[PDB]
Amino acid sequence: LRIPRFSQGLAQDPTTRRIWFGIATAHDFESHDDITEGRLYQNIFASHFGQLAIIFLWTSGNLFHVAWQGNFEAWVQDPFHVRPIAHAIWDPHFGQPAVEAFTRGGALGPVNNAYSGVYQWWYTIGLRTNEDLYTGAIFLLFLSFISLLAGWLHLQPKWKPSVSWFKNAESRLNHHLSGLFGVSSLAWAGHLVHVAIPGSRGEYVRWNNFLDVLPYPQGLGPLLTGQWNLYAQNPSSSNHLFGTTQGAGTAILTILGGFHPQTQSLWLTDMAHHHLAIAFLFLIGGLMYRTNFGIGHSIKYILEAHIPPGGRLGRGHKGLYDTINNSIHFQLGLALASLGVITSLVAQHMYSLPAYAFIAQDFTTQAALYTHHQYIAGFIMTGAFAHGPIFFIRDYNPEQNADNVLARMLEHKEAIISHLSWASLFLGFHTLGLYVHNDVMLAFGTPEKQILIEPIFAQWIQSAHGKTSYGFDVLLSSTNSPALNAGRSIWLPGWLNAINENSNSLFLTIGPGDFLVHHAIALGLHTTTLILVKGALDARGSKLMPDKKDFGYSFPCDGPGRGGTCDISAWDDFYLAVFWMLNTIGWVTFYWHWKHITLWQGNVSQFNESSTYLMGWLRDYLWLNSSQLINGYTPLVCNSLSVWAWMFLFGHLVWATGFMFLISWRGYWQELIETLAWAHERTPLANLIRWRDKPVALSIVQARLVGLVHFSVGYIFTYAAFLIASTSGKF
Amino acid sequence: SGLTPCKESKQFAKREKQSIKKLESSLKIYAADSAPALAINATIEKTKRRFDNYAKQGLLCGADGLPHLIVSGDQRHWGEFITPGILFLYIAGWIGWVGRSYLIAIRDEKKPTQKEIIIDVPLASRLVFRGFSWPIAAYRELLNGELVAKDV
Amino acid sequence: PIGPKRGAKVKILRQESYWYKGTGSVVTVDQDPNTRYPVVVRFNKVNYANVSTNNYALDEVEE
Amino acid sequence: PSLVISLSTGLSLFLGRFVFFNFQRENVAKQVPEQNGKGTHFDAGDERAKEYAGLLKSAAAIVDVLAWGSIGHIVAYYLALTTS
Amino acid sequence: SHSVKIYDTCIGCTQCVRACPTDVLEMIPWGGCKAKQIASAPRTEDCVGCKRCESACPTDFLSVRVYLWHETTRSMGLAY
Amino acid sequence: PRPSYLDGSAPGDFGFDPLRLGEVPENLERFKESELIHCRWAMLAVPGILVPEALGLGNWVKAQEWAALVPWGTLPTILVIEFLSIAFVEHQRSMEKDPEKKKYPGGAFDPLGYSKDPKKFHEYKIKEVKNGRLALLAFVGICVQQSAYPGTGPLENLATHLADPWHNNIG
Amino acid sequence: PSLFVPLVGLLFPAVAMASLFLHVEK
Ligand code: CLA
Ligand code: CLA
Ligand code: CLA
Ligand code: CLA
Ligand code: CLA
Ligand SMILES: CC1=C[C@H](O)CC(C)(C)[C@@H]1/C=C/C(C)=C/C=C/C(C)=C/C=C/C=C(C)/C=C/C=C(C)/C=C/C1=C(C)C[C@H](O)CC1(C)C
Ligand SMILES: CC1=C(/C=C/C(C)=C/C=C/C(C)=C\C=C\C=C(C)\C=C\C=C(C)\C=C\C2=C(C)CCCC2(C)C)C(C)(C)CCC1
Ligand SMILES: CC1=C(C/C=C(\C)CCC[C@H](C)CCC[C@H](C)CCCC(C)C)C(=O)c2ccccc2C1=O
Repeated sequence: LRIPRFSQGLAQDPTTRRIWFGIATAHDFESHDDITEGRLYQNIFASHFGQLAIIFLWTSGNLFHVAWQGNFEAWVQDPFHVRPIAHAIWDPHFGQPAVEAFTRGGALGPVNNAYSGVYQWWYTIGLRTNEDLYTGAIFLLFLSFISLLAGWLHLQPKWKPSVSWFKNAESRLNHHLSGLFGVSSLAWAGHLVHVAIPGSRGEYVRWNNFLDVLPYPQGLGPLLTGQWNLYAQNPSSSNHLFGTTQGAGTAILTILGGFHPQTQSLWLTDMAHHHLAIAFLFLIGGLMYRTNFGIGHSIKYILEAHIPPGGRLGRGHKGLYDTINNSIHFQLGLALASLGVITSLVAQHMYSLPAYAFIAQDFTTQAALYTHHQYIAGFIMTGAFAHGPIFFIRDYNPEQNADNVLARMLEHKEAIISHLSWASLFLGFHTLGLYVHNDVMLAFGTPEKQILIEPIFAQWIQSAHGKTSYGFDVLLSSTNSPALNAGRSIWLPGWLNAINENSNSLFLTIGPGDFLVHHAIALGLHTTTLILVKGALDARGSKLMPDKKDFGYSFPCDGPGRGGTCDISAWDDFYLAVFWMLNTIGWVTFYWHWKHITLWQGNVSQFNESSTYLMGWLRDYLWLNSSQLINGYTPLVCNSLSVWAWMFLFGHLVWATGFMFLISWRGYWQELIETLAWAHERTPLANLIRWRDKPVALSIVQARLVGLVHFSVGYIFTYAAFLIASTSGKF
Repeated sequence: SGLTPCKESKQFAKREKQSIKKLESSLKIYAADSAPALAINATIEKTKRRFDNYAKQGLLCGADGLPHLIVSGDQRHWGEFITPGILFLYIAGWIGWVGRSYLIAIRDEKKPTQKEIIIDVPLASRLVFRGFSWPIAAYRELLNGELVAKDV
Repeated sequence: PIGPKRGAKVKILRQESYWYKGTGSVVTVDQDPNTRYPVVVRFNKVNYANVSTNNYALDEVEE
Repeated sequence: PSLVISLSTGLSLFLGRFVFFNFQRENVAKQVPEQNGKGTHFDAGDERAKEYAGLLKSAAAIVDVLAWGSIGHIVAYYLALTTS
Repeated sequence: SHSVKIYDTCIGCTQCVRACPTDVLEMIPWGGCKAKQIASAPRTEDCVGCKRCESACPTDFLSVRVYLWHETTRSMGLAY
Repeated sequence: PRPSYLDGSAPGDFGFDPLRLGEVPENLERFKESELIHCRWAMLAVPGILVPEALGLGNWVKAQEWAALVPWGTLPTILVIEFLSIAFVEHQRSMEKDPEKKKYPGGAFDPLGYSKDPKKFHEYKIKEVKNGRLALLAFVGICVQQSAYPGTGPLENLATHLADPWHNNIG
Repeated sequence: PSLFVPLVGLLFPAVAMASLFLHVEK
């Protein structure tokens, strides 16, 4: 009859509630009318092609604007002293001083300074001209199309796959490991040795000459013969100019380690070697499980056989195979969990080990990328912990999982939750305690009475890596051991050079200030996990509500009876954790940024002393770096940072607006609207017009969402405005 | 431990002098023999004393010129954490054991909640000192330090 | 006259009861076969609704 | 030298065929192959594959050949690469 | 509209009915308990879903359960 | 006291299984088989590491440094030989019919027929274990001692030299 | 060139919002 068509019960709502909820439930296929397992699987599979189409289109546009409105070529010729251009600006509201200030990077008009690091990435892989960027944009536009073509193709009956096909896991793993991971990594190693590395050295190897240009002097033979060391005889000289055939070796596969001294980035030869190396593990690994040829494993049976006799895990993992394969919420929560972990692994390894040329010197880009991925990694983790409860409520079969490791979690759930409470309470009581204590004496003017615990455990790890600072005498920095000498030159000499670099971010110096914050982050992790698992383990029910299983993942509440039951659903527990997640990542990004902007200014001394007490954070970090930001537009002038000053205030406004939906609740607003409904009816010249949807206050759950969205958007945008401007201003 | 002990520190030593000069700056406006005078001078001796003591007991002091505690377990610096830590757990357990011992004695007969809001039972018969030997609760553990109602 | 004494202590087996694995004293036990849940039980601790008693099914253990 | 390859590939084939053949097959029986539901193939119409598996030989399928040999080559390249 | 159910664990104390302001429930002759009555939910159409009935139930966990389902003007409690 | 399953009739059974590792029967038979083999390799070896040291060879450690730097006097050569062969034997021994030949293959492995005897075969067994457990212990002693990299024998010589040298240890 | 497109990027909301409005009230 009406929108939403997928929900008839929703479509018959006379109020404005239907339009809202029609949007918020469009992707929840399992709740749609007359849903079948068949319809469920190839809706996702088709929605999957839709997502790919967006990514390729989004990436196509990036290659387009940089080629059309970005200099790039000007950037290539002097990567150190030119600012990359994202795209042009066209805004009628712009005053002349605006068009003025934003004209940068040698552009004919006002543009935006790119902080995505696409310039360094594209330059490192071998893109040298705008023409190259266009061909990529066209190719991605074409890739974006065939994704839609495949999406449309499998929605057709003559090409649609069976659910069982989707549930054949043994073969999907075998291909994804061997093909999706292995081959793609192998193919990339080819681009590196054919284009990236030779493009780095100085030769332009492209489609019209790649067929006639050897990647290596010696033939393809040495690989096939067996002697592969010949691919490492002649590496690039330390004093090598990128994009210049100066001090350029011939080797296409090395393990030098450390950084290319001019670019401060990892060697391309190391990477061409890396991907080639990992491709194999993936390639062999993608041949573990059984398919149609008579050899291979059975995942189920391996899970079945893993039962420790004599307790204490019970039935082990029996029936666990079918619980996962029949539940795509388990799979997603399992996927987000793994993806979320390596998302941070990207953030941690990309600032410590820069992969692209001239990215380490672009301090605004480095800060942005780390902060970017940590918040991305943050939200992903809350999703892995969100599809968890949904699995328990919608897809969990208690009987089929009788006394296995999964079912043993629900029967001692009070143990996991209470100790998470203890660990959270422990960390909080002392981390906050040590902080406040330190502020007291500095107020009292006696900073020599502070509790400054030296992170001696972590410093012991640093010395174990090769850092000759401190007197620890541990592996890779000791007097006699099998570890360092296993270096056998190769990685160690180039890498040990890199670790004792006082300039790079590769293993910075840490102290008492680094101790307190790491505990704050540990507090943030534990508490967030406490909230999320408690929502998961009590998703099917508690003692306050034993039949929570019968109400679904998201419901408003259970009423004011039995003392009150506000925010008792597993959905709300997620919604509460999102707050704690933002706080945690907030502390992480604060800690990363401040320690770096003090390092970049050549003044780590200020961080080492001000980070030990909380007033230092608010003043020497928050207050101190805001001056240039908040003067983006002044009652006297107008700078290029005016965008960020405005967005800074914008973020504050969205943030505070969420507070309205989180503090004030529905019954007040509904009664207010009822008076407004009366008004409109009794007002002449306005009676002629009537609404087609009954005006009602937002729902209890909707408001918690809407408020959280405001809270999260303002949270991000405010810090984004500050992270960029404060860093861009000083550089 | 890139830190060099508070004795051979030039920063931590400099920090001592900086603090007492500021205090000395204040007594110049009050005229000795006056109240605010001693209070300032009494503060100065305490300043000198605490700086003097910290150098005695060890304490490594970073480049910032402030003492950093070492909790690795190093025998040279046990007094910085372990020995105070052992003292804490002692009192922490003692409190825990005395409190537990109370709620247990209350439960049989009476109205148990009556004793919780009002305790006109002081240490019961004599429950406090029972904490002097709390660690003997290890022997309570081998018997029934825990109830067998839920799990093991 | 049926399963549980008048003063006997009994362990709850409902799973949905506030006192799910707890113990409680029985008030009495009606003898009408029609009655689905007799075996009234007193408890020392109240639930989230301030009630101290509840009627249960015949299936429970004693002690 | 290519000889290293053959010797190792050679030994492997020997092992799979005689020395380790029984154990392999034994494990497979007690293991495969897919479950749902149960047995896969019922839906997902794919599905062996009997012919290539068919071997007029007193035992060893072709797959086995490909399977045993590959391991052999890897080892050979492993050693050949390694000396250099 | 909203979905309400009654369970045999009821004891017929009739408090769920007296609590309801829209008259969704009523008492029914039954042989399951000493009261020999039981709650009934005939008029779910007039149910607003406020769970006043649940806060009057003395049974260990509710004998009457309200499951908020599809929304209607009556359930939305609108007077306009 | 004595665990329920450890009767005493078993060869070398003195009642020791504090973690109740062999409580499950079919794996207790598995461990009993695993024991002798660990025992058999070890007994063969200790003499292996002592006599050469006695003749003079810088201990078993230096004995092995040669590969690191006729017939087949090459690590590659020896490795394949050690490999393919130790594979032929073994994963043939598996038989898993009558506890690895009752764990005592006999037959051709008893060319001199000590298996034929009734009670001697059993007393022969208990002797074989005890000696074996003795080796296993020795090997560990040798390993822990050698972990300082001098000599299994020379160690004896050093202590023998003086009872004064002291281990201390952590201790 | 680029002064023709951001407005059709604003004609489009006018068109989209109008069409969607008709779709949701139907
Ligand atoms: C692989 C990634 C992935 C996939 C495929 C899914 C898929 C699904 N999720 Mg999940 N989720 C994920 C990740 C994912 N999620 C992550 C990472 C989190 C952590 C936050 C969550 C948290 C989450 C919750 C809490 C819920 C789901 C739910 C669902 C289901 C229905 C969602 C829906 O249609 O409502 C519609 C979605 C919208 C209408 C989105 C619009 C609102 C957001 C705020 C817009 C983005 C913010 C804002 C607009 C930005 C504008 C700012 C501007 C100023 C620039 C669907 C199966 C729901 C469910 O399972 O039903 C029971 C559910 O309640 N997810
Ligand atoms: C009220 C004042 C105002 C207004 C109306 C604008 C308007 C605009 N600005 Mg300006 N700006 C302002 C103040 C303002 N700005 C101030 C004070 C500063 C600091 C001095 C700037 C600095 C600035 C810069 C640097 C740039 C702009 C740009 C733009 C243009 C955006 C391009 C576009 O439309 O693409 C599309 C529009 C969007 C993508 C917005 C989508 C976000 C929505 C809310 C979320 C998604 C909605 C969702 C899909 C729901 C669907 C519903 C929908 C289909 C109806 C637009 C004309 C950019 C430009 O010139 O374009 C080339 C540009 O780069 N502005
Ligand atoms: C060679 C065979 C093969 C290949 C190449 C693929 C490939 C793919 N499949 Mg298919 N599949 C196969 C066989 C194969 N499949 C078989 C035999 C079956 C069952 C009989 C299936 C059933 C199946 C289903 C049901 C689905 C897929 C899907 C997908 C897509 C996954 C989504 C994605 O793009 O991210 C790919 C990820 C990578 C390429 C990298 C791996 C992730 C790492 C961790 C990222 C980090 C890499 C690096 C460090 C970072 C570089 C960043 C830098 C470049 C900027 C991908 C294109 C999904 C889909 O439809 O697409 C949206 C999906 O729904 N497959
Ligand atoms: C900063 C966040 C914030 C904002 C903006 C508001 C705003 C408002 N509140 Mg609220 N409130 C808040 C936080 C906030 N509150 C918090 C944290 C609480 C907890 C106590 C409350 C509790 C509360 C109560 C109890 C009430 C309000 C009420 C009101 C309204 C008063 C009427 C009014 O001024 O309309 C004008 C709107 C503004 C001034 C907002 C800014 C308008 C912008 C600048 C102009 C429009 C922009 C543009 C055209 C949008 C188009 C862009 C396009 C892309 C969409 C107003 C909407 C009252 C109400 O209902 O009205 C009487 C009321 O009863 N608030
Ligand atoms: C076969 C058993 C055996 C024998 C005969 C020896 C003999 C010796 N050991 Mg060794 N040891 C052994 C096992 C053995 N150990 C094991 C299993 C370990 C691991 C804990 C060690 C760890 C060890 C260290 C660190 C040192 C020795 C040293 C020595 C030498 C004299 C000093 C000494 O023993 O200190 C005392 C060591 C122990 C008491 C370890 C316990 C070993 C058991 C109790 C002895 C065997 C038990 C058995 C009942 C012995 C009866 C005699 C009979 C077997 C011949 C002496 C050659 C010292 C040395 O290097 O001198 C130059 C040296 O400092 N041993
Ligand atoms: C079975 C049979 C049957 C058939 O038919 C016939 C015939 C052939 C007769 C048979 C038999 C055979 C045999 C007998 C074998 C054996 C071997 C052995 C026993 C060895 C020893 C074995 C044993 C042993 C070695 C023991 C030993 C001892 C030891 C080590 C100790 C040592 C030491 C010393 C000095 C000192 C140093 O510082 C250290 C140590 C190290 C501590
Ligand atoms: C040494 C040291 C360290 C370390 C530590 C550690 C790492 C440890 C640990 C630990 C642990 C891991 C522990 C555990 C546990 C457990 C459990 C299981 C528990 C329990 C308990 C109880 C039962 C108690 C009770 C009671 C009492 C007795 C008292 C009072 C209270 C109550 C009453 C509560 C560091 C180096 C840091 C520092 C220096 C020193
Ligand atoms: C203000 C407020 C309302 C009233 C809110 C209403 C009536 C929402 C209507 C918003 C109007 C229509 C303007 C919103 C415009 C948005 C930008 C929507 C954009 C359109 C799409 C992106 C969805 C509640 O109903 C409520 C309920 C529970 C707790 C707190 C509150 C609460 O704080």
